[PDB]
Amino acid sequence: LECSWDELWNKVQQAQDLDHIIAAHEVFLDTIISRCLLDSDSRALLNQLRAVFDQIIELQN
Amino acid sequence: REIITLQLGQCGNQIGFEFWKQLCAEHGISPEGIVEEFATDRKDVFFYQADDEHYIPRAVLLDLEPRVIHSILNSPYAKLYNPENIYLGNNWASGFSQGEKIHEDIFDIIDREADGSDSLEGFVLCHSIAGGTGSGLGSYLLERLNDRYPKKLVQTYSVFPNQDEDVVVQPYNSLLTLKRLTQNADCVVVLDNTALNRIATDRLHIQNPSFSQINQLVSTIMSASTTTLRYPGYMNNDLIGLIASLIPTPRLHFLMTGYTPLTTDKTTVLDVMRRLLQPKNVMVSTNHCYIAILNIIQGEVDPTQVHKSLQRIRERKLANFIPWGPASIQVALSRKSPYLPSAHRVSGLMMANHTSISSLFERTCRQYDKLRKREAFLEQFRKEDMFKDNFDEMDTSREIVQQLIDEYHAATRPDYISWG
Amino acid sequence: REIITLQLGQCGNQIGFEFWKQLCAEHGISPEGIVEEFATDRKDVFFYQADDEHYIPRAVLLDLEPRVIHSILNSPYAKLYNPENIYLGNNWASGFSQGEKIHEDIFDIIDREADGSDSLEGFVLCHSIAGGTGSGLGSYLLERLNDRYPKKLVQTYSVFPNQDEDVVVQPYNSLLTLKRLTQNADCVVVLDNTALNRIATDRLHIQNPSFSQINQLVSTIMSASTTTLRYPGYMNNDLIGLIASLIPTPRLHFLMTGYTPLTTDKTTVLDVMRRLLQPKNVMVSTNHCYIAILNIIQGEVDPTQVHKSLQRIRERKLANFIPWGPASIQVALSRKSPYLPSAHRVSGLMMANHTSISSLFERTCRQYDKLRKREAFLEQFRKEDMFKDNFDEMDTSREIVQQLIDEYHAATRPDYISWG
Repeated sequence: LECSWDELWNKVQQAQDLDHIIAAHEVFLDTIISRCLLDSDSRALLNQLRAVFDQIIELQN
Repeated sequence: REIITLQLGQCGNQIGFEFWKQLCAEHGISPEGIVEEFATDRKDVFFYQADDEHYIPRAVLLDLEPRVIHSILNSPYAKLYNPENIYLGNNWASGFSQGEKIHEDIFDIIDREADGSDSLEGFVLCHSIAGGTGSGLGSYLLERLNDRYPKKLVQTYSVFPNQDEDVVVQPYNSLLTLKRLTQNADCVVVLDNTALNRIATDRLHIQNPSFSQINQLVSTIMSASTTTLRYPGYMNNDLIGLIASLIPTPRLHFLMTGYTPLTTDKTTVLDVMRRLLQPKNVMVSTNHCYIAILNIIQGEVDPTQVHKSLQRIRERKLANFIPWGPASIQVALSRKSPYLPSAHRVSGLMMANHTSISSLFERTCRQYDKLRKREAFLEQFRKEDMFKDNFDEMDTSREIVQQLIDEYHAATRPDYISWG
Repeated sequence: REIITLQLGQCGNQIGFEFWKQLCAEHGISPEGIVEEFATDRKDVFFYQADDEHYIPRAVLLDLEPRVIHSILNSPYAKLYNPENIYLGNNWASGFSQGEKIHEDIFDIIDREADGSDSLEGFVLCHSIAGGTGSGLGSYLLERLNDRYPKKLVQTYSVFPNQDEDVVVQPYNSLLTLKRLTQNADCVVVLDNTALNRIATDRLHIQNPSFSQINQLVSTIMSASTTTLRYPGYMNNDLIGLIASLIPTPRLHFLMTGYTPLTTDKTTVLDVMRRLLQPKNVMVSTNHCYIAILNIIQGEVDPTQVHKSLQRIRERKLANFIPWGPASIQVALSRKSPYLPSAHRVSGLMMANHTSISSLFERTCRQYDKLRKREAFLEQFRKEDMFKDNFDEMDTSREIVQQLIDEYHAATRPDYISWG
């Protein structure tokens, strides 16, 4: 959430068209979905990560 | 929750005075506490809000046999620090005994601020180890706060005195303070006077007046160590959240400091990290190893370069550590403030748990052991003898601090999974 | 890699003080170390950097029985040079013995700077031969550095004392210094008190205050000898790369100096080279020959003519040398700096390996031999006799320096391919 933010900020601050502002916001949002594990292909990895948080709350009890 | 700083003793009050002045200049605050006209920061934690924009810090300044507190009063910033919370020997026993008789009303001064604040996380002590009046009283107060606030935490910006070894009862005093601090302090950030003259070597023409001009050094370190709290960021938005990484085991809660541009008066993140790990930037004077390292960078740091720096540092391996703890070195970022000079606009600090500080503890334990065999300086005053006839609190402190030394070396061996 | 200058002894500290002041004025540095507002140079090597471009030199100032180091402290430039690395007899043995007891702390001063720098190439000693306190201590420190840093190199700007021959033990002291220097120094640049005094009588009427003014001459030579490093250029962008040509064989590592406009207070390269090869410019007092010559020119030098200048100077054959060495003279160029006067726009210097200096070594060996037969000044004090009861290190030095003399004359011979 910071490299992609810099990338967007450059591609907006240079751009002089709203049709490109739109398409830079789009790729920022899509790139955060992939750098996070929220994609439709990383579902197994996300489930494993949830299963490592399960043990944290277990330890809390 | 808001933090209250219990600055005590002459030296502790000097460094708390300078720290609050540093945060006055850094934040949008004038010497009378007024919001500055020229002025994005989280001032809630450190500065209480008055109605007419008097940002008065939650400083509790404790004076005993006052000399320098009168000088603190006759200052332009006296109106800045006005909670109106000042209430009137060189031995630890004398300080402890003097604290005991005033313990209720100073504790009411703590209670008032605790009530006045919306809420309370932490007590930050600008404590002086073997500080004559500062020590003893600080140990007693440290013992009182934990009992009265069992949930709450105490941090200690201990200025551990090393002056090449005048106070002749210094090892005894420091010994007792370390027992109280080891068992009754949630965190300690260790500072050293010889190391501070040694960190001052190359940076400013302060060779002879070092102790006078080490105040600025300590103030910069204290401000930078809290800057991530004082300025919002994605992570370490609370003192406890930061502290958890730095202290992995309760006994080993003493933290080494370091600052990349000692001459802060462009550098990439790769460069500042590699520089920081070198021992010159470090300010503290059998295998030995870190337990965990943390670093915060305040500046215009390029974001696709911090991860370059992290893995580049991994390849360099400038910091050697194989502890029991699994905590790896981590890159954190905070906001450089406006209105002040941004010279070397990138600029960083590190807080780490290092086993080397066990050596510094063992040096004062060596001095104490030698002095103890001689019994040259038992003090034998009537205060000292009456308060400790047995003189066995010295021995209890000796065994407790020896346990601490053995625990540090236990952290060094591969089997700290067993009892340390 | 950055160079650290180990200025020691009263005379050595005087010339290091003047050299660093000269590079303050030459570079964009003020007397407080601040980057000058009026201010393209490689200041990394010689001066430690802050991002505001404050530049403290990596000077190690060693004082013994301090008198002139207090005057060094009471100067405007005390803020300029602060690595805070000053740590407190006229005999070589007394200086050596005094150095031995404090060797660890001065060496920790060395270690701190070595750690502080990104990296370290060389130790440049402003050494004084037969300098009372300077000699002996410099020899001991020279012996320690090579062992501790075997890969690293040591240069010595030895001010060899010739004053027409007050100290009575000069040949003894100097003889010992040359043994240590011959086996434990990578490079030596030799200067002569009589030679510079004769130049002083030539250029000015100054006779009585020789030492004070000759400091300036020594400083000009020292700065000009490093200018090619201090400013970027095509070739000789590093000390070792420059040193290699100048010293062809390890034993013969003593270097001659010269400066075309001795009265530097337009001239073509042909003229400055021809002037340079003349002896009146040379600042040093059976067939004999150079081993190798090198010259560096800083000024408004037209580039097409420098080859033609070397060709002409070859026709002139002002410099006669048929050594075992195949090293031919080379015309090198450096950048004249701004902000200082450009009087004598083109100005040059030469460094050369010449067999004539064997004569100067043999003169002090002759004085030593006469004094040794007389035993008029054996010293044999409580310090001298106890440190050296056998007095056989003196003979070891005599045979080592005699090997050096024989090696010089063998280099003159056609058959230095064989052992010299």
